[PDB]
Amino acid sequence: LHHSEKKYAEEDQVQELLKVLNEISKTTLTLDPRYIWRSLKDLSSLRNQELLNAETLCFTVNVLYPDSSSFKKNLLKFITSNHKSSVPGSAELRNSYPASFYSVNTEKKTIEVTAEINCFMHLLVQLFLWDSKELEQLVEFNRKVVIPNLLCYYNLRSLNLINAKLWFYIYLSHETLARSSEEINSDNQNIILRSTMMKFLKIASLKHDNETKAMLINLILRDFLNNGEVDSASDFISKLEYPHTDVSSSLEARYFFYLSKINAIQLDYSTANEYIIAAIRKAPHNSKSLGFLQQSNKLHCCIQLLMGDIPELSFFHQSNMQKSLLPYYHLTKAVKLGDLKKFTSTITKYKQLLLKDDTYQLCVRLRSNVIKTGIRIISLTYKKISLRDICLKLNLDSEQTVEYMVSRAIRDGVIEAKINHEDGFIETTELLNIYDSEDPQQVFDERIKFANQLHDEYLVSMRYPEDKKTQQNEK
Amino acid sequence: ILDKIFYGVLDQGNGWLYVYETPNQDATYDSALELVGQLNKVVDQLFEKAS
Amino acid sequence: ENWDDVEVDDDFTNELKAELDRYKREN
Amino acid sequence: NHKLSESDKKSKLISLYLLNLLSQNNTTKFHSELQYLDKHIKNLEDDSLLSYPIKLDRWLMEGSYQKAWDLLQSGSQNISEFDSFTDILKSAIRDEIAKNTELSYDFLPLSNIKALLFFNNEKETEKFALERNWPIVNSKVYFNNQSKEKADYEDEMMHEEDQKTNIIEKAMDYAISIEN
Amino acid sequence: EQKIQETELKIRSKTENVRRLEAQRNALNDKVRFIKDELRLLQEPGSYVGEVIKIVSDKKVLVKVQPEGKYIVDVAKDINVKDLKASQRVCLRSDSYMLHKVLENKADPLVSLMMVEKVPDSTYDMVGG
Amino acid sequence: YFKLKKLEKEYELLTLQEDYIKDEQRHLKRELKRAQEEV
Amino acid sequence: NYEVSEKAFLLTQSKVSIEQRKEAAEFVLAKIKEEEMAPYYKYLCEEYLVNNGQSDLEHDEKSDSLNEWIKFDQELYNELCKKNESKIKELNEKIQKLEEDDEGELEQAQAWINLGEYYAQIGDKDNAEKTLGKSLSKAISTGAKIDVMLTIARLGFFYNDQLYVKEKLEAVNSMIEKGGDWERRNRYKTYYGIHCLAVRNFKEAAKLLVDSLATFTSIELTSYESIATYASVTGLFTLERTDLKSKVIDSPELLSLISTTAALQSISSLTISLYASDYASYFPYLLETYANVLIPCKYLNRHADFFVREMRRKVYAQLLESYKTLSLKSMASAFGVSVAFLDNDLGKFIPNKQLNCVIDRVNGIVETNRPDNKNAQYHLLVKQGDGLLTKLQKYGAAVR
Repeated sequence: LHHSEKKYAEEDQVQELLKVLNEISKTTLTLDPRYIWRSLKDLSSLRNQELLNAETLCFTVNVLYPDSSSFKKNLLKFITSNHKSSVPGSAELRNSYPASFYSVNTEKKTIEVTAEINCFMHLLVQLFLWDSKELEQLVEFNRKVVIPNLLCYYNLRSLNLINAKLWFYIYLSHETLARSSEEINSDNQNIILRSTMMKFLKIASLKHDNETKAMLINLILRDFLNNGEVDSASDFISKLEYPHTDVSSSLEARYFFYLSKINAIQLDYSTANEYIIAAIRKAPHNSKSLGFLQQSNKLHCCIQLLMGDIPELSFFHQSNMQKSLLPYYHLTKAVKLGDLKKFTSTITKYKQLLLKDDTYQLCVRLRSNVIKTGIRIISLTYKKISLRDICLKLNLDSEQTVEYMVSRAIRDGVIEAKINHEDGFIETTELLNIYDSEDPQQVFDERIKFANQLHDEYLVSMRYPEDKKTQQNEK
Repeated sequence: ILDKIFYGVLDQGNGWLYVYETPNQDATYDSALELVGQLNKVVDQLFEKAS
Repeated sequence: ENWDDVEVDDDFTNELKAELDRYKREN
Repeated sequence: NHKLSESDKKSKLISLYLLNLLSQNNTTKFHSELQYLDKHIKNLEDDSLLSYPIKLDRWLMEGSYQKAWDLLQSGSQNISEFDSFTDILKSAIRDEIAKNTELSYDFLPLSNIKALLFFNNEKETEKFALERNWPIVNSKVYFNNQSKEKADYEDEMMHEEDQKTNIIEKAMDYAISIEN
Repeated sequence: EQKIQETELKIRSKTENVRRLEAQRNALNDKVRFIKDELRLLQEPGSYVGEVIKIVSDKKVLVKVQPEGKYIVDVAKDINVKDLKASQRVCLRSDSYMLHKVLENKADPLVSLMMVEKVPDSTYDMVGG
Repeated sequence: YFKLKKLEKEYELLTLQEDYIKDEQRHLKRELKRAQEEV
Repeated sequence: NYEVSEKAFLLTQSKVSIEQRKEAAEFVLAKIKEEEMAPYYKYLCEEYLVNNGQSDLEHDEKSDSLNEWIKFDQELYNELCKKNESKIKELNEKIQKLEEDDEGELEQAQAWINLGEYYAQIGDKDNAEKTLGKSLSKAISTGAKIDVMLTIARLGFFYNDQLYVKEKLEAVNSMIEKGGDWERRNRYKTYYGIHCLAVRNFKEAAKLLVDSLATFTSIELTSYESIATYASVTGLFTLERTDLKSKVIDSPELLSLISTTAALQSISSLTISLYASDYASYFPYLLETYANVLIPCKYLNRHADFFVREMRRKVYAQLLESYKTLSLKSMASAFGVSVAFLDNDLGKFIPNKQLNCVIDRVNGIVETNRPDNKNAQYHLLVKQGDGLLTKLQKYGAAVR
């Protein structure tokens, strides 16, 4: 029964391993193994549940084990395994073949098979851990082994993509351990993890690997959010080492998502407004990306309300995610109408929900934005309005209070008006008629730059796949 | 005024008449707006059959 | 649905009939 | 994260650091650490030490100086430990007030500005007029709204005179790149 | 090998630009050879116009020219006589006088007046009473 | 050391073919003017 | 069936005129009982779910209607099924004999024509859609496929389907050659005009329901007085004052309806007050029309105040071009408008850039800004220009 179960799943794993083995042996092609590894994550997730854990036991028996002798026993010890007589030395798939990792040349140590085996061995370990959700000692045991192994290898062009996806599981397993249970050992454990990120990033800077650095930057910027250091994030993004060429679309959306939250504390939303919009256009619409589209839209509504301008109202109802976007609608309504008591009761009921996404602090600063937006609304209605006429609307305190809040709104060039105290009314200095100025000419220059930007990229993207069809023989 | 026979504007406060009527300019708005509506339907047929 | 169906109206209901009060009294 | 540190001097030194960022007008670290603390509710509201710089910065950009100036003078905690920063914080406000009267007012009387600057004498207001070179007419202070040479940085973007020449250069350069 | 690793990225981007600009150059290069070689095609006498009538076992087709009479020429070596039938307009070379290709068939109307209409528009619901 | 310097010369050979095609594509447009107009 | 679904939704929301609640409650229990539709008496409970002023009394005693019981029972259900099961036995008996004979394409198509109307009158929705698939292969001429479009339109008016019904409406009307046939173009001015009310069009609907022929009587579906009522709805938006005095006021089609039924107060009272630009008489006709026209109709009350906001900004724009500077107290005493309600009316438009107006509260006067400017026209091209470049960049990177 259990004998035929191990031969079926292992043959499918070797069949996929032999495909990428001959691709890296001929010259240098870095895109051939990458296409299979994308589907390998989905195929292995469903395959690990079937036939239990016995598919990876004989895989260690097949290939020679440099480090893996005691790693499979410690993984099966936590589950209190039963002895099926799976002891190595029974199932042999090698049988002295060149593609089978011939044993005699391997045992004599005249050839090195460890490069394409041991590096691939760590990949299958992290896949089974994410399915069973194992924590505590099993997380630290794997992280301690991989770090010296990566420093011993030279990290060739094809070797940089093997561990590129392993860093995502290292950071994920460490964060889920701290949120589940907090202790004093978890704090000092992250200290070593912060040093390991910078040591490997410096090595990958020489190879200029596009996918490797794309995964690191996403994990490094996210670690600064929990650590709470802006100087580490500000100096990191100043180098601009992130390639835009071969990185995946899912990795691009995560990059622009961090720049929106970093620039949000600098009180400059001009650049941050583009990063949050570009992150949505680069994020897939599938179900696996719904978690990112949910968090990205929550930040988009908060950026516009902090700019003094009301965002698009139809964005809530047209989308199907508005169930979680309902609290943000009451925030926009309270700022636009200008009611002081409505804003206090708005954030009170949802105060518990605003703590998870850490957007409650941005909601506290909306208290002043209620008046900032209310002044712009009443200014467009009345070009010349008296001093006591505004207090009768928003129910402000005194007449001197409303007079000094308008002078602050013109600091950034929002209202663009003047206050005449001798006459007793506030007059708007904006006559429009900007068609006679040079201001629209500056915006029109960027539209030509944006049009010709995609023209050069059009020749690069379309012509590249036609290179292989010329050399290949056709009928 | 509302019949668009002669474009003008009155003043009921002081009982006067100001300047209103001004001509238009083509190849700017009306000509460009009609092109946006046509190009919007054409681009919808590009990515539809491209995938 | 730009600036219309999202906020609805929520006005000009009982205040419209109340306008005829000042029209038929002060006049 | 360390939950075993409890002392009266811990919350005081952190509060003094937030007033130091507002003294130099630092928008980087002042708007950041508010979300990086352990308690984002009790320590930022019920605690008067950490909420002291928050209410000042929130009311500074709000534009209401009536209730904002009360915390810098008649406040409870500004006597001993917070008094060191009251010199620059009150100086940073009057520097903004001087710049607000230039754009939004052509001329203003000396009697009405006395209440905004919170001065007890009319000669105290005229003392800063000679240092800042304010045109003074009878019973009024004139503001000509004098600017500086060009603007900011990043040459050939909204900087020097005759910007239309560079605009023409943008049309010529990117047009040749169409064929390239 | 630190200097080689810094220049290691030049094995691809430089190879791509040679391959990317190859067919892009060959697109304009082929147009140069096609136009210069068109002189031999323009000076060519061209071909006649005829229709297929009948065939024989000698692989010779009877081509009926519309202005001229009927001629018996040799079929092309690419096709055979099994795919050719009567009332089929084909091509006849002017030089070697042989078959070139097939143009079209004979139109549905024949002789003087020929009325052929399949599935008319008249139905039972269109005629009342 | 011998095989390391061989890769440096291969980069120059790719440059010789790259710089010539970039110059040839602009000169092919001049031959098209002498072609379609003459024929 | 008659009117499809109207009387069922008359009891949904009624602000005034409580006497209409009794008439609407007696009609829903009459036609449904007289017709053969079994299930449409059951849907009365599902239509009023989560609504104010429900006419269904089960767990909610707040019903204000005189007839509070719409609830489905087994007394009427058993009576309707006996008539439905008896006729389907006779229809399936005669049609089955024609299927085995297979004589002509008329008897095969006409067999499903009577069924397409029958399955709609017995309460079968999805079962009636399968009958169109069999009649499609049995279609003879282009007119045979038109009856399929009617079945899609008739069955689509119950739930107001704007997707499959609206798309298949223009497909049958086009096909190969459109032409001026009365079985397509005339139905295009009616069925398509109904879907424009649910999507808030008011532009293309004004080019059909307003300017058209003098009859368009669909009997069971719509009547002449029903279609003529919506002529003043979409006609006050796209059509300017030039077309209001021709295709609305002086149009002979609406002249006979005013002298017949004067209770509409829409095509007459609203058009005369708007043409005269007199706000004094324009105000009292807004509440009378909103109550007796917009609220009872199903395709109107869904808009209601949304459509009222468009009528008010129309008269404010006409008077804006009639003067430059005017005192607020002068206009208040002229057209009979209150000062307190004047600030709330102009506060829902000016900040939205709907109308450009300047008001000086020191002297209590209103000014007139520039209605059309060159820069205001280019600002609309910014969103339209960037809106196109967004699709070209987003969809261009998706396919690569």
